[PDB]
Amino acid sequence: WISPELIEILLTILKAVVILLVVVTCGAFMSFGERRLLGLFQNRYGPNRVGWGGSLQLVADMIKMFFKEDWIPKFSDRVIFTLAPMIAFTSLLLAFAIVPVSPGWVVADLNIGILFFLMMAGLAVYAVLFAGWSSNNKYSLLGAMRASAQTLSYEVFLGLSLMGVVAQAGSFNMTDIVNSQAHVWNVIPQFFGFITFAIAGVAVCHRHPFDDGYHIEYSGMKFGLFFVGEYIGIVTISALMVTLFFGGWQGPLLPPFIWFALKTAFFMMMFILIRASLPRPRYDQVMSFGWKICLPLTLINLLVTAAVILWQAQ
Amino acid sequence: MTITPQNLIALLPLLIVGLTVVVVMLSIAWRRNHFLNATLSVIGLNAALVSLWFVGQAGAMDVTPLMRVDGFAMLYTGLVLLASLATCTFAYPWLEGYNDNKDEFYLLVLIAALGGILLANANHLASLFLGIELISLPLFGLVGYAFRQKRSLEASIKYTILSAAASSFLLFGMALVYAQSGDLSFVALGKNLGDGMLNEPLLLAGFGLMIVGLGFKLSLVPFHLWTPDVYQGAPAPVSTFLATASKIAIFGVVMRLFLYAPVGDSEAIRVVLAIIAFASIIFGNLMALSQTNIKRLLGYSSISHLGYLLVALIALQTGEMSMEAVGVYLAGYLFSSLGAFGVVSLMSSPYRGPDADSLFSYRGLFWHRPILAAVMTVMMLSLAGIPMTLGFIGKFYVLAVGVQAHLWWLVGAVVVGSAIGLYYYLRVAVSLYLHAPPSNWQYSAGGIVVLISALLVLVLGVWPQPLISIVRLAMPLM
Amino acid sequence: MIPLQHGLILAAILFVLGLTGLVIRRNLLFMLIGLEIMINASALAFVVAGSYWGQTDGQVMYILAISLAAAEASIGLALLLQLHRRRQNLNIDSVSEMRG
Amino acid sequence: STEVIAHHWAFAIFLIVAIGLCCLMLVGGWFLGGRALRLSAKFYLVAMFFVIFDVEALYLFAWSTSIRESGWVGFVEAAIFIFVLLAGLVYLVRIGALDWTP
Amino acid sequence: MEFAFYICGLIAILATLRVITHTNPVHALLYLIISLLAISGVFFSLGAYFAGALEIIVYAGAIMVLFVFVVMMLNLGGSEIEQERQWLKPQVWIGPAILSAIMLVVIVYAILGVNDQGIDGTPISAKAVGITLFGPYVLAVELASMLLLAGLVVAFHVGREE
Amino acid sequence: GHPNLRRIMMPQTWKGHPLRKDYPARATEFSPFELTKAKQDLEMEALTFKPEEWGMKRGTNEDFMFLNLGPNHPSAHGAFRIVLQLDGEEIVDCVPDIGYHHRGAEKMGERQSWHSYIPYTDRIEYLGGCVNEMPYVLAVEKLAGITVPDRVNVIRVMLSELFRINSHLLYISTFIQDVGAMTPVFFAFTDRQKIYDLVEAITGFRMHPAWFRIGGVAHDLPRGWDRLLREFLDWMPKRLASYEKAALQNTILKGRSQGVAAYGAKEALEWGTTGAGLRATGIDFDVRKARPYSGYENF
Ligand SMILES: CCCCCCCCCCCCCCCCCC(=O)OC[C@H](COP(=O)(O)OCCN)OC(=O)CCCCCCCCCCCCCCCCC
Ligand SMILES: CCCCCCCCCCCCCCCCCC(=O)OC[C@H](COP(=O)(O)OCCN)OC(=O)CCCCCCCCCCCCCCCCC
Ligand SMILES: CCCCCCCCCCCCCCCCCC(=O)OC[C@H](COP(=O)(O)OCCN)OC(=O)CCCCCCCCCCCCCCCCC
Ligand SMILES: CCCCCCCCCCCCCCCCCC(=O)OC[C@H](COP(=O)(O)OCCN)OC(=O)CCCCCCCCCCCCCCCCC
Ligand SMILES: CCCCCCCCCCCCCCCCCC(=O)OC[C@H](COP(=O)(O)OCCN)OC(=O)CCCCCCCCCCCCCCCCC
Ligand SMILES: CCCCCCCCCCCCCCCCCC(=O)OC[C@H](COP(=O)(O)OCCN)OC(=O)CCCCCCCCCCCCCCCCC
Ligand SMILES: CCCCCCCCCCCCCCCCCCCC
Ligand SMILES: CCCCCCCCCCCCCCCCCCCC
Ligand SMILES: CCCCCCCCCCCCCCCCCCCC
Repeated sequence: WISPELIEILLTILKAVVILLVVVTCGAFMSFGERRLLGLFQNRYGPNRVGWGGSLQLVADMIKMFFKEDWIPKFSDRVIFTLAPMIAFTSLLLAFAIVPVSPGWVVADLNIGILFFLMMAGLAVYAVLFAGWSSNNKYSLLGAMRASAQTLSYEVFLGLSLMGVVAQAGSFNMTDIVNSQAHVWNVIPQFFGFITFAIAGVAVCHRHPFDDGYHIEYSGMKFGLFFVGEYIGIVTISALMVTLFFGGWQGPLLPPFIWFALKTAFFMMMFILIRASLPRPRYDQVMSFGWKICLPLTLINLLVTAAVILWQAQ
Repeated sequence: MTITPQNLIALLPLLIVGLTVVVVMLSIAWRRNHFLNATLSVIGLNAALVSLWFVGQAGAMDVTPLMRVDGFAMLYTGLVLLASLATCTFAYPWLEGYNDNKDEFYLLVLIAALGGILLANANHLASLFLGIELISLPLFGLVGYAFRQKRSLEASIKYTILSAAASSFLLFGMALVYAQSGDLSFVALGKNLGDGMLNEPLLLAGFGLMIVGLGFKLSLVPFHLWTPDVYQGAPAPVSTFLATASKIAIFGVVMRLFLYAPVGDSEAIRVVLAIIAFASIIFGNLMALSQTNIKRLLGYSSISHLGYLLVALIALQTGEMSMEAVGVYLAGYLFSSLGAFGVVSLMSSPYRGPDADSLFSYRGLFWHRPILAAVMTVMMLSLAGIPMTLGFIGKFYVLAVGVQAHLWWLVGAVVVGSAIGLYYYLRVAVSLYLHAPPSNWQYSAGGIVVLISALLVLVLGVWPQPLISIVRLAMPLM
Repeated sequence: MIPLQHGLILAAILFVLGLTGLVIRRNLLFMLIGLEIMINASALAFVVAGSYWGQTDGQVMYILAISLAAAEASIGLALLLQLHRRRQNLNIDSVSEMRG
Repeated sequence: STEVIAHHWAFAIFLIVAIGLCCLMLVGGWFLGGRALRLSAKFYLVAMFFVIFDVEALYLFAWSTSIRESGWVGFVEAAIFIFVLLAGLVYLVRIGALDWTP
Repeated sequence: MEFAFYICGLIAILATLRVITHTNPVHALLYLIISLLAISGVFFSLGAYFAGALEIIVYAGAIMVLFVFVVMMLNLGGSEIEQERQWLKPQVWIGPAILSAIMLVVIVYAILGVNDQGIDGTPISAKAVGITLFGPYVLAVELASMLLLAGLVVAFHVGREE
Repeated sequence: GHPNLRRIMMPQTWKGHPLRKDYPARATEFSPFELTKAKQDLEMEALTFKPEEWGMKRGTNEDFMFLNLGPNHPSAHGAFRIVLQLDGEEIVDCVPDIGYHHRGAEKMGERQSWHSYIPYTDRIEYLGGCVNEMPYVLAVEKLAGITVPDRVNVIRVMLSELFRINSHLLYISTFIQDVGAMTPVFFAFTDRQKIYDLVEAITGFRMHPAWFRIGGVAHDLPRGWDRLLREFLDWMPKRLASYEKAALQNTILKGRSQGVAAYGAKEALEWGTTGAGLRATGIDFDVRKARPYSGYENF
């Protein structure tokens, strides 16, 4: 069984497994880190007693949610009710599956790339829809329709915000996108694309300030699946933002994974700071902002990016 | 192939109608004004109609791998634009009584006219498909424009479901044809076959499924059962547009497809089309025998007249005057249907609410509306193919084309269907003169349109040579 | 090394399944669902034909097909909502008042 | 090539292990621990707007990956497409189609 | 490549057969989404990568979302749909199923008599599709924008509430 | 002539009238059967809802849905039901269901001595404390014919203003939290802790000091209170300016708050609106100036 091809195949599979495990662990520790960083932003400490510095707290909520009684509503659709947290977890996990965290460390070097990310987000809206419908609660159903209408209103320009970076790279591939940032990171030319992508990524992840609730019926381990999937989506959106707008792993002195992890941690911290800092706008205001401001901004940014690209191609 | 400025000159009515769509849309966004938006729509359609002159002096060219502009496309573009302008003219006094928004009617009419122009210029399966749906979907809106009315909602639902089904059939047939041939241009459908192997089963199956879709679109038997319901339920200007522009554009693109495709010379396709034409003529004439509703009667009339047109289409590969017959017949049928549906629209206008019936009651029309009764009896005599009317000149062209190609079964079908049509058309025409128990310039404009259609029908019925010379001047590429 | 006939057969199977669902279902919603199955099957047939010939034309026809599918779904669901508003049922056999 | 088949195997293992991990999490949650209004049409309108503008977005997606090959002619065509898109959006906003509050 | 093609095609066939015979609308839409994902896998096995990406992005990510949305707005509890099961009666479906089977046999007989060198599965990227789209298919793009505009106007005119 | 004369404190199926002199004040024997019966009415209220007992009309135009927002409210203002008649998102009509926090405080006023009732006066407006004690002890002093000395007036004014700042800090922080900004409530409760340090030093208690007396206060001021007051007075203004700049000048908060639920002077007058809601209409009516008490003229 000793052959270089099989050794390389096993090494690549092991690298993908390591990436998956580190991402799920980082999502759970991101829940713990949201509690700690909210404590830091609010002049307090957060959980710092369960283990050293509170580091064993996440294990305590994991044990609590595992050994909590598993409960499904009596007049609920069991398959759809169980299926919603599956989607909420797996959709943005599989969206992470295209992220290049280091040169040579990627799971899938697809030719579609951020198209696969858009595939995953368009599937991810079904978690909210299914959680609202299957719970057999009219408050949960109304909240799910409002949340899904908001996410459609921002998913309508998520891809168009990425299209300026795609146009500059000339490709959908993520390695080509981070290689086109070898001199200047895409946050400088695609700045309006960057802010529109930030707004769309926060809105489709159901984060503050885009957060009658469609999770009130969930409990035990399904609620934990919803939360861990939300934090995995935070990590995935931050890593995609780093790769598409901040050079990915490229940096002057540090190893490439150190630069990627530092930039992803910075945007993770900015997610927490955005929750701690901004008030919640009204629903109609949020959706009018999504439709009237951001979508024309993405279209005009794409037009100007194309004009600059074709003018610079002598 | 790229686009040149000369290609842009050949693109002129399409560009003008699309610009009119955008301009009318932005004018509705500025402020809802029925008169201004209707005026902008008719100004754009008239601009496209007069830009056909610059298209003619641009010459005949291939503008895209998809479009081909020639005299054929010019004639069908002019017919589609005339039908759209008449639809807007009939639509304004009807929409004067409409309580909800009226401006979207003209936007949908303009987009459907754009689809008709694309079908006039279509040289490709992609452009044929796109032109068909660009006609169909604004007609989904227009047929159910008065969706509060029960009949209009019924007609809208029926038309939408059946047209989506026919679109699926047409696209599946196009996909099978593309799988056989490897190119989607009209001239390459059957070009990879030789030594008498033109009847390839996959190409024939694909063309059969496209025949299903197009025969839905042309109200041909046995895809005809939607026609009286959708004609009756739709608003009367929408019925005018659906009778004239949609049928004319789809028949023109079918004419071009069967002219250019080498598989149009197939014997099996010819026999299937002969069966469809025979059944369409006989069934449409028979089913209108006992109709007291003028709209359902005109729908069955449309089935019969499209059967006669298909008879002219069958002799395309054999005779030389088949497309000239199609042009003359389509001009006459357009003017006759414009007059008949316009009299119906003028007598149904203004829109008197969704809860009040829009029944015609044509009996005794001469004693309060004598000019409209004269126009409608001229149209009834024209649709019967009676001499001194242009419909007779079209029927004469169809019969000459059939006799030239020795299509004797279709010739006998035309004669028998003409006798049955004579019965019910004369019944309507004489009911206009029996005894039974407006005031703005747009209504007068609609009356002027139907009166001009009647005058044209009579004058070209007794002197058809200018129309014949114009149609012979519109020669497509050999 | 996938036969073109196998892809066309799969597309035809999906097409006739969608047409059967369109015919046998009294609900307008299931009729729209069957229409979507039919147009998606036809678009798959175009994709198979384009992939056999190595041309982008199959995917371009797919793009036009799904543009039509999206707009037709929009219009059909609007008409279905209007029907549910003005009749409180989706029985398509009840929408039959014009005949003869 | 060995690299592409290794990456295909890694992607397959990624999807399999992610789905299996979530399934095992649900199974362990079930096994462990002891036991004991009419929606408005604006929702449809917003979802319909999303569908239509997402199809126009796919057209722009196809344009964006091949901008340099299409040249300035493709820029003019996409500018016409985007202008039609923006005119439709302006029309939707001005007639109150995109106003949630009346 | 072929193995994925046959499994995805079988999954699409079985899911569509589950769709057209189901009584619950949300379950039927879920099976339809599964069939669309399977058809996207079929597209990816044939090298049509942009087609598969748009199959998930638009067909299974926008159109089915609209269908699901409308089903929630109706609150379809199977009123006179589940309580009748008219399509499950053999006297109702035996006719249309025989008609569809006859049409399938005719189409398959036409299909089997065509030249077939096989599908190579060479990936046709979205770059080539966009080159063709804004080259030889420009008027298709602009009039497709007009078609989507018409669909928008029609659906807004019909689907208002007042 | 009353449009709907139903019970507003007690439930509808209550026998007798509690404030009558022959009604016994004390708690009755608890019965699990009555609790189960009232639970059954709670579960059957969603089914047997009649939209005419509550004073409404047109109980489902076939689109007017109904919503309930209680009686489990996760907020500091308490828990109470509002049943909403909705046209989409618009509130056509709404009646509030109150009495879920009825403590019988007036009836207890008839059951406690003049001195032993003061802790009950604390718990009327439980964010007010000494502010709640002040009108009761002033009215009892009017009954007793007592004029308190000036130092009593200044002490009671100081404690009233400390508790007014405490209540206003809670109100502003909870409003900012209700808008959506979750951070300033932590710092506002730190400022409340500074106030509570001074109040604990003076009265021995935080929220219900019960420190005012008929004729004065319970104790003298402890030695060193001025240091705590000076420390709080140095602490407060920069924190207040920081809250203003961080949340109250936020345009998202302004869009959530400006123009929402507006009324004028006539509407405030006809509904008995007092406090900041009345004075925001331009009507200058504060009791501390219009009808001065407790030596407020000397400030
Ligand atoms: C009221 C009606 C509506 C009015 C309009 C409202 C909307 C406005 C939207 C504006 C959008 C502007 C987008 C500008 C992008 C221009 C930069 C760009 O795309 O450059 C591309 C180029 C890299 O491409 P290339 O060189 O081809 O690389 C591959 C090599 N073959 O990149 C480079 O070579 C590097 C170029 C760097 C340029 C940096 C400066 C421009 C971008 C940052 C703008 C910051 C604006 C800050 C706020 C201003 C006030 C709002
Ligand atoms: C950017 C590229 C080029 C684009 C195309 C060229 C520019 C297009 C500009 C369009 C302007 C639209 C707005 C016009 C406003 C007119 C205002 C006015 O005078 O309104 C009077 C009247 C209003 O209606 P009424 O009810 O009668 O009012 C009674 C109260 N006085 O209304 C009337 O009586 C009707 C007045 C009609 C005036 C306009 C007539 C010409 C329209 C030309 C464009 C039409 C489409 C062209 C297509 C391409 C042709 C090559
Ligand atoms: C020498 C023989 C071989 C050559 C033949 C050449 C053709 C010309 C000579 C033969 C003509 C025969 C015509 C027979 C029917 C005459 C029309 C007629 O009777 O119309 C009146 C009748 C309506 O009156 P009524 O009976 O009151 O109806 C009650 C309904 N509420 O109307 C009706 O009931 C409906 C009428 C429908 C249309 C008339 C029938 C058309 C049949 C085909 C005509 C073409 C000839 C084909 C060969 C036929 C057999 C010879
Ligand atoms: C709860 C579970 C629900 C179902 C989950 C999914 C079911 C299947 C799970 C097993 C999958 C086994 C592995 C599948 C193949 C992986 C490799 C692959 O896709 O390779 C093909 C292609 C490679 O591209 P490349 O090689 O770079 O191209 C150059 C030419 N060689 O790459 C591509 O073409 C990439 C595009 C295809 C990627 C598909 C990924 C899964 C999509 C479905 C997600 C479903 C999410 C959960 C449910 C949502 C709600 C329904
Ligand atoms: C295992 C038995 C069945 C078990 C139950 C069903 C589980 C899901 C099975 C379907 C999806 C996985 C199919 C297996 C894919 C394995 C990878 C593979 O075959 O890759 C080949 C090919 C790679 O690309 P290519 O470049 O052509 O490769 C040639 C080598 N140079 O690959 C390709 O070109 C495309 C790869 C497949 C397409 C992407 C994934 C599609 C996922 C569809 C899910 C549909 C919904 C499933 C719902 C299940 C529950 C009901
Ligand atoms: C990894 C990716 C993510 C990483 C995290 C970093 C990015 C986070 C992005 C957060 C985006 C939040 C967007 C919130 C938009 C809210 C729009 C809205 O509805 O505003 C309403 C408000 C008032 O509206 P109006 O109609 O005027 O009502 C007045 C009636 N009296 O209108 C207004 O107040 C007008 C201004 C509205 C807001 C403009 C946009 C602000 C965006 C948030 C600040 C971002 C700053 C940069 C953060 C760091 C980024 C690296
Ligand atoms: C929040 C970041 C999540 C990252 C998930 C994937 C982690 C992969 C770790 C790979 C580590 C090795 C990378 C290659 C070597 C270069 C760096 C060496 C020093 C770490
Ligand atoms: C065959 C071509 C058309 C010929 C002319 C058809 C009739 C056109 C309208 C002329 C005016 C009709 C007036 C009829 C008056 C009838 C009065 C009857 C009194 C009993
Ligand atoms: C209330 C209205 C219900 C209408 C149901 C219509 C059902 C039609 C079923 C048709 C069945 C055809 C069976 C096959 C016939 C022979 C093969 C085709 C002709 C050669």
